[PDB]
Amino acid sequence: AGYANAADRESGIPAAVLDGIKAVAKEKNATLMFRLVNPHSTSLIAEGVATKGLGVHAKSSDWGLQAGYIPVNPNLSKLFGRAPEVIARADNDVNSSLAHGHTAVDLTLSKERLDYLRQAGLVTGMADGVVASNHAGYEQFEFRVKETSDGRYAVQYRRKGGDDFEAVKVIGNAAGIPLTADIDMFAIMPHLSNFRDSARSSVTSGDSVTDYLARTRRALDRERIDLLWKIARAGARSAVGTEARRQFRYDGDMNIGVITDFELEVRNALNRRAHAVGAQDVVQHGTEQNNPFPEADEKIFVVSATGESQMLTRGQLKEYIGQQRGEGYVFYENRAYGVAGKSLFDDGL
Amino acid sequence: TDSEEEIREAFRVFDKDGNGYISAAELRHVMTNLGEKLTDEEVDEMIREADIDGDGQVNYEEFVQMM
Ligand SMILES: [Ca+2]
Ligand SMILES: [Ca+2]
Ligand SMILES: [Mg+2]
Ligand SMILES: [Mg+2]
Repeated sequence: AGYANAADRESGIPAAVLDGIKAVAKEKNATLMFRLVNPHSTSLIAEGVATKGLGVHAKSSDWGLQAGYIPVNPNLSKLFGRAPEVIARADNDVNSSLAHGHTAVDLTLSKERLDYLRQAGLVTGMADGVVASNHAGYEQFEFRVKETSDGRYAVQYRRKGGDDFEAVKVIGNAAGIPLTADIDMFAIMPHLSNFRDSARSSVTSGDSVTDYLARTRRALDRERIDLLWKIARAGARSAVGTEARRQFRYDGDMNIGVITDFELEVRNALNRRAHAVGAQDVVQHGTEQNNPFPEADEKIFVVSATGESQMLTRGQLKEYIGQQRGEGYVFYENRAYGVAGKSLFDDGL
Repeated sequence: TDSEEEIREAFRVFDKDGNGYISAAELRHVMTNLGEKLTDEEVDEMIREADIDGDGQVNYEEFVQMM
């Protein structure tokens, strides 16, 4: 349907992509919550830029032509005049990802990004090439660019008057496709009815209880009440992915973090609709509910299992989950919210 | 044997509302959602089978101990 409200527009998620998110949220009957996507990544994700996984840890750049990418020179990243203790730590991150599948590509923006870039205020003042910007960074490096019979613009630069430019380097795909932010999912609230089969497969061999008994035990039903509680436990246990959250999952050679069977499914249903509207994968790992380094952000974008979109403050998040749990949606929290008094539970704990 | 924090997550699945107790309506919903349509009669029977203390509901201890 396209951006349908303000929430959709502030989420930083490309429309086409968000259209699938909503469609899948309803296909699987699961409420999907995401952390905000920085706005300088939205355009990239939409035209086909690849998204980054957990193996990559080189802070991105928020200024210059390079905004939206993960620059190889950390001085180009969101770390421009910091400390040599820091600029060194960033060298490492760069290093890590460069030995492991990640390439160092030559930054070349697209005609359109050039638009977005100039339209957003990140860059000016170019004869077409010699651009300008009041971002501290420009008082240390000189930027420029040149077209090609490719339409794209190649990013060059030098440290301030000791010439010779080079081709700006960013971290990219093993397939060469440069990396931009990935849509970090905050949590997935699946309707309990999504686990009926899981329970059965584990307890009745895929059979409804009534069919199981009639097949294995001839004609107060003590054994039947026992069997019921059994798929009842199995359903919840699959619903919250107890078993599966004990290990790590892997997409090929990429660690997708801690993730339940159902969340993985969603990830695939989602990355799917992304490919269909012209993008690459956008969800590279499990949800924030299983992130050992939980982050605090006042706003979170939510997509009901009904397609309704809204922005939620932590407080409205609590009441939200509560209402959703009354409708039979399952939710479990990151395991450290408790100790740091940040739990979304008004129960025993 | 799942850990204790593991058993509480699964427990919240049953405990739809605030309080840390499993009601008969909470169970009747859980069963229906998981593919079993049961009578109020059979519903009270699953509760009864787990209700060690006889208070009509399944608390935390009786859920974990059901095993
Ligand atoms: Ca209750
Ligand atoms: Ca009791
Ligand atoms: Mg991520
Ligand atoms: Mg992701």
